[PDB]
Amino acid sequence: ARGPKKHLKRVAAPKHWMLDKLTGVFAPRPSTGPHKLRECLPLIIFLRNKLKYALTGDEVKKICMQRFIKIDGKVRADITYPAGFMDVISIDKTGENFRLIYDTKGRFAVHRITPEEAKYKLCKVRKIFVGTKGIPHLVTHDARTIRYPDPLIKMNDTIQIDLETGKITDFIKFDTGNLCMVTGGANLGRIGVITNRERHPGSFDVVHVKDANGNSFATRLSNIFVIGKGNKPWISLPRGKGIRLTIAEERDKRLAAKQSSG
Amino acid sequence: GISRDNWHKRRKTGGKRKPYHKKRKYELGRPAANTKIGPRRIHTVRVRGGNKKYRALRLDVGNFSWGSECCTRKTRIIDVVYNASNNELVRTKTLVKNCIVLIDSTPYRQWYESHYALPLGRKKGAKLTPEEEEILNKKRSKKIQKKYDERKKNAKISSLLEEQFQQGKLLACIASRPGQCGRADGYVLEGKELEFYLRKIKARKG
Amino acid sequence: DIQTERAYQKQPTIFQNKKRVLLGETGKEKLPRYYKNIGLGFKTPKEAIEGTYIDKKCPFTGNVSIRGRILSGVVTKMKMQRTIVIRRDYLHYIRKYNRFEKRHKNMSVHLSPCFRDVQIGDIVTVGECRPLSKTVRFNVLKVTKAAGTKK
RNA sequence: CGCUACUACCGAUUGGAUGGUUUAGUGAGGCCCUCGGAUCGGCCCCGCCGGGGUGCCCUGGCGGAGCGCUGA
RNA sequence: UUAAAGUUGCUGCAGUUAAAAAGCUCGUAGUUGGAUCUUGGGAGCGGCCGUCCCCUGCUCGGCGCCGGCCCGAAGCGUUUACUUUGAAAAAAUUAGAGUGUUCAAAGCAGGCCGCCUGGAUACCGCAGCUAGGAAUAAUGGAAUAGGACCGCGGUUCUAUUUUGUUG
RNA sequence: UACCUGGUUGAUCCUGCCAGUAGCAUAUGCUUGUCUCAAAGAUUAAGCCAUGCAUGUCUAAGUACGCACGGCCGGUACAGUGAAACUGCGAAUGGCUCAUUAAAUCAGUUAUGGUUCCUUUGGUCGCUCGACUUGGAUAACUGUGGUAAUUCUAGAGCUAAUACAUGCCGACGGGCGCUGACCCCCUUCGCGGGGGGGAUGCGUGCAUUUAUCAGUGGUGACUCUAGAUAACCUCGGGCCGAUCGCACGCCCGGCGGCGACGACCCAUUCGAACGUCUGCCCUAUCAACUUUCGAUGGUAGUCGCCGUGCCUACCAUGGUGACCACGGGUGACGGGGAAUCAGGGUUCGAUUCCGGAGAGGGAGCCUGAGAAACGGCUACCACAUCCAAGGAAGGCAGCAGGCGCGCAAAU
Repeated sequence: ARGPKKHLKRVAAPKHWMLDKLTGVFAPRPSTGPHKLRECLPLIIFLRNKLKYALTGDEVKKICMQRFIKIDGKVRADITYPAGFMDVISIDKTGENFRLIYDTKGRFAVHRITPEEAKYKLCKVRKIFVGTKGIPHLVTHDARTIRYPDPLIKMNDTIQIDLETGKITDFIKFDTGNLCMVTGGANLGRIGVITNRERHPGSFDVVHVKDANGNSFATRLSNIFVIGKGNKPWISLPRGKGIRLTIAEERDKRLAAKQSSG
Repeated sequence: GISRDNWHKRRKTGGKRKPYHKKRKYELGRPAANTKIGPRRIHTVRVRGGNKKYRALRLDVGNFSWGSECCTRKTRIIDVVYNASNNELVRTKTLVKNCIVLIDSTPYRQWYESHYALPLGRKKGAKLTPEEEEILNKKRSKKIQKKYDERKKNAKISSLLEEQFQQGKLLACIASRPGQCGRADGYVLEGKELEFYLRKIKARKG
Repeated sequence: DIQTERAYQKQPTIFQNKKRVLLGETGKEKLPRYYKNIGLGFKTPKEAIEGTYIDKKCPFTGNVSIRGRILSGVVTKMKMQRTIVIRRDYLHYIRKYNRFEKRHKNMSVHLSPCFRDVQIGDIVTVGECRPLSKTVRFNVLKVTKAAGTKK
């Protein structure tokens, strides 16, 4: 390869893009943006598979540049725009908004939210920088460079930004006893409380997260998103509240639903 | 077609390796600058990323430093006297990084009388004729004379630097690569540098 | 003992020609020494603090950083200057015949003159660096003596 | 030992041929440097006017450039 | 070309006579190496035992009190292989859960009268990173005491909180 | 389904091999009614190709005086559509093949604290103290020509820019540092000392480079970022907007809303590239190999986007090897995987997904962010097309197709 790739095969797509095999050779390669290729979700994939508003690749384009869809308060006219974690998407005419949260399994889930919760967005700070004339800077996980932050924002905190002004309203400090969830790996979408944080000099610093029912698991430092201060979550959690039901309880719940439905 | 690969040559065990792919474009090399002296010529070449690197072919002046009291002035290149790498590169007037040259002593001298108000150079038998510095000495107040007196209470330097100042040339070193940025910066040689490189010159020229 | 070659050897962090008030005695002629903590729980020795050697590839007094892997080995030969070769003996497993084989892969690491109390057979540990030569990639962090050598 | 067939082997012909390494010598083309200056522009004098300003400048050209400067 | 081939034999072949122990011995690299180091006890359940807890030391603090106690922690604790757990380890494919493509190879669909879903899981040899135990196998502590421990005795470089404001 | 059977003898028991038995994937032969999937010139030839096609592109926003069309009161400028052409972007993606390549490629695991990054996303874009819009050239077009011939082109006459260039006003009145004429207050009589105003002159920020000093925020760790001083700032030259469209306008000519394009720097996204640890088939009728034609390391440089014998000048004789180096062969691209399979294994993997290599084979290069590109260019040899014989034009291991080669593979 003499340059960057511009195509992407269907079976080379990530599994959480949640496609089929016998439809086409290629898959939608997203345009470059705030999020990585294997951690985002194209707008065409959502509008054509999840919401079922469109069936072909031209109907998605018509809806997309018809100026009907707004992305974090800004209208976007790219059908392969990368949408990732807590990307607030809004439809102005039928009055629906969706928040992208990983569910109990390894995928995205549709989650309708009220507009009052659609005005803000929780996002994770990545690194702290100092500008030219002594301006402190923040680099956010969706590449939002924010000037003049609060002095108590550290490396692995979570800030809440209003989508109309771009400023910080409130923040959550990285500490034990806070509600957390994991973004990537074998664990995905489980909601838990940070207990331990093991420090290894020169490598990945693993942590330990306990679920609300008695389960525990260990993830890396980069696989951390802090969502709450204590037990109350700052956003509306999806169905099941991220408990990671095992296969026996899942089978029992499906059998109970089948017996009750008839 | 000059390459910079690490597959034209033998391995650690001494066995030859067989090349499988030809010369690439990131693997590139260019001929040497051979930065001479004379009227200034500088060429630009486009490199990876679209940037430009200034190839200094000839140059006249340089921005050197004199660190005993931290002054920097633009100073003309006079002559190259020593090169630690090649003994041919003194016979051809070439400029490289960490090279040993002589530069003119005039602007540092003017800074020395204009700051410390002590005579520098000006060997005995010929005094200050054109009558400029004692004009600056006069029409001062008592506070300003007290400030100069407290400043020139300590006005001592190395004797070898003084002998270079009567000689009119200061032995200087280059701390910049002229084939990459296009300029010839650096700092003047002082202290143990002077005695070491003077020992090297007197050993080589003998 | 120092300044052997055709160029001056210096540490380009400090300034060795600071102008004192007197330039005589009682406060001069003790040059500062540049050193840093390499991290990873390792402690810098006194020989890198009060020494007089000059290097550019020393992990303590130099311009090289420590990151990546931490390995170990046994010193085999000290013939080429300022760098040594160590031997790593490891066991390889075969799935078919459920029995091990020992293998050795000797490779060259860098020895600064800070550790000059090194004989053949001393156990050393190394840390990964940027390539300092054609075949040299590692810097020795500490030295451990072998059995015997009570003198 | 006598007869038929076959397989490789030794071997004169220092047979024929296809690939590679290489002594020495030649070496097209491109690239870098030093030169080279065909050709093309701009300002000051001669010639005509219409001048406000109170015989002099702003306004338009060719023939010699005066091979003067300078740029590609 | 694979199984049958226990006719390639690590599991798992043969060497007196059927094919096969070098004429004999020493010997380097390789492979393999004896015994020996903490046993035994207590609070109790089912009625002596198959499941429960106990037999590494030190500079700062929150679960509680009246300069005095416990809990925790910035930071260190002889190293290996082996063993169990954890991270990450692309998809398709291999097992495998769901689903009347009329069955099956398939495929990821579909079912009720706008509503409800699924699109799991395991495996991924070895090597690198981690956390409970040291039975198994190999190294080392002191024998020229340059061995521990305890409080004393001499030689040096540097820290602002101070000898009435300031030098 | 963890399995056996016939053959040496007059007959018996054995070692042992031969032959049966089953699957698998290549070909061939005979035969053939329905329906659902599906490989297909890879082995021998990485051998050669006629012909046709495969990479082009316009919105309410770069340039429109082609009546090629068309709206009118034409006369203060265009209703609008527009082939052509300039400008900008993409052709470096995709597709085909397995020739080279045996610690090389590749696989898992790390690092860039050792560097560049088109586009998108976010920030910066009156921080600098010093024109109510400038210049001349070329297209398209008109007219006139040569060669037998090409996606070949010269002289002549106009004309545009988000093409090539040259560049100001405002912000902008005072701040921060050196030099400072000088002025003022006092026990100390002045003298000596202590403390405040300072006109004038120079430099000012970001991007590059050198030199010195201190130690907002961070790492396990900087010669890290930020701060200060003194300068530099390349004529082939860093930025600080001489660009375009829609909807309408308030307040006495000034002043406003949403966009499109372009731009130094910074992070991010896509990555690429160089390195760390471990793991590759056979062969001793290959036992020593490399070594001033760099082999191993040190010093200082050149070049490169960066570290590094990558390369120069000087030093020491180093480095690998019976635990198989080196040398040779391969009917060797590597892996995810396929067949058979009680338990262990054996064989294959040219082939749809990932990474690498090449476009006859070596060599060199322009443009561009990204190419040593071949549906880009330049010379060599092998081969080969047309011709008025002077010259001109190319590389199907892309899609169809043809020849050769073949046991062997389609419109």
